[PDB]
Amino acid sequence: LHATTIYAVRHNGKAAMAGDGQVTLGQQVIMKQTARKVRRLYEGKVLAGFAGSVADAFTLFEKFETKLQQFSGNLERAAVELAQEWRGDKQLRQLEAMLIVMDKDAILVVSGTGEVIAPDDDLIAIGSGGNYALSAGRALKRHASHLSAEEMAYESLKVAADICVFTNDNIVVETL
Amino acid sequence: TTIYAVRHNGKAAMAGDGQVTLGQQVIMKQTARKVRRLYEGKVLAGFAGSVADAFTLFEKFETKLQQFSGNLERAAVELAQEWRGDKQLRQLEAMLIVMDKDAILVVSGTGEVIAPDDDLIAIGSGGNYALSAGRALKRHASHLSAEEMAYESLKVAADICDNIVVETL
Amino acid sequence: TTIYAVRHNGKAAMAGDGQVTLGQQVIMKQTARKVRRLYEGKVLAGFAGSVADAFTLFEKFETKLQQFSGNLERAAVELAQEWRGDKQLRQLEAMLIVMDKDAILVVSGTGEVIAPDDDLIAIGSGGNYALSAGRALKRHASHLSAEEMAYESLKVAADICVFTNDNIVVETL
Repeated sequence: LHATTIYAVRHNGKAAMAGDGQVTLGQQVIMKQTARKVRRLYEGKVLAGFAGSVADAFTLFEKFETKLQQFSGNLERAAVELAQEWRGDKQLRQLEAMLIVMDKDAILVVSGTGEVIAPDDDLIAIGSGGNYALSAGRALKRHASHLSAEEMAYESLKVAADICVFTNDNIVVETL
Repeated sequence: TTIYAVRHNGKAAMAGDGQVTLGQQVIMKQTARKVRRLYEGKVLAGFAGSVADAFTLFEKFETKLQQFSGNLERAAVELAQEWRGDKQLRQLEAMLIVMDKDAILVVSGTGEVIAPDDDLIAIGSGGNYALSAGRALKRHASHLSAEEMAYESLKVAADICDNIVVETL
Repeated sequence: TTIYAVRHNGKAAMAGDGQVTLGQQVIMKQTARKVRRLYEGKVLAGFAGSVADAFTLFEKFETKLQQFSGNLERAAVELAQEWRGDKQLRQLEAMLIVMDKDAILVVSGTGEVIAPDDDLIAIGSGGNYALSAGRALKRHASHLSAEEMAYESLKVAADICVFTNDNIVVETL
């Protein structure tokens, strides 16, 4: 199962999170080409991304939004509380997929092992072509800083689309 | 077996290979295999796997529809959660189509809920062939009805991979 | 790649995608051309195999077309026996679709020359996807030309098959 590719980056006082739309089951059959797995939370102030199952993304998004309300949009505090509740859930603890959360000032990666990580260079990618978009993003962040955060999000996913068969160019960028 | 569903021009239809069954009315009725009406006849569901697992998933999805007041997406997500969490059901590779007057969704044991791009999906052995025929008809033969698209798509899939029953919602 | 040939209303067309992955899932070519016109644009040829072996088969079939001066059936038969005969081309299991004004033929390295049933034939991974869309268009959208049918049939296959892209080249007769 491949449920789209998501790339997040904070750059030049702005924040963007983009994703393609290809959903592929197995190794050969495409089921959707215009999916949108990027979800806005907390009155449009928080962008969250999960390239896993819809059943798991629904439980995690509902619990992260719940924790965001408890701590009044505190991204860091709500992420570490969701992480231990993630690890506490014995159905969600088996999940190897990671969860990206970000507001205006921070990007965080949340794991089922309870780990909360701020990624190096303020960018991270998930999904089938995530490691490809992550590589393009590190290059653009270091050698093409003239691009905006939104341009970096689209261009890195565009590179992943031209290389990965499980990633298309139906890219939608969400900006805070 | 193959199952095809499509929403087109305010009408919904789901088709599959046919059979003659006796129901509560004890009168011969030509139905579609592994295709059942649920939620007081307001939704149509189809499963490509076993007939026993089909009715197992049909009963679970109807209770979910009753829990969440007929919200197709909410009940589909909850069914996918209970699907991936069941011992015997999560091993199944066959997918389930759920469909009402407003949307079509495909639920899988992996925990996924997919809304097809153009209100059009097919499952089963010749599913991708009927999907290819349906996508061509949806774009170039939009004059056909939802029931006609269902019958014609399954006919093309049979010619490559006659007793076709189409259920109109 | 995925090649799709269609004869419709006295017109002939052949379409092919251009994605090349070389056995992995990494795309290194997106605009490959595996559908060429031979015999001064009188016949169309499509190879589903490698880009280099396609050039060898296109040239050999081009020569056989000259030596028989346009007889597709004889040129394809003599190509199949020369294909099966040569040491380095005999093991290629990818098929070659050749097509002139009147007929479609499928040449194989086994020495076999197949005359397909209907005027619709496809080869490659997403061949059955384009064939499914082709029979749908040929039955409910016959107003489309053979060129439009070839492109639209491959477009449907590109959106469903992972290893078939939408960079489609279409050649007509």
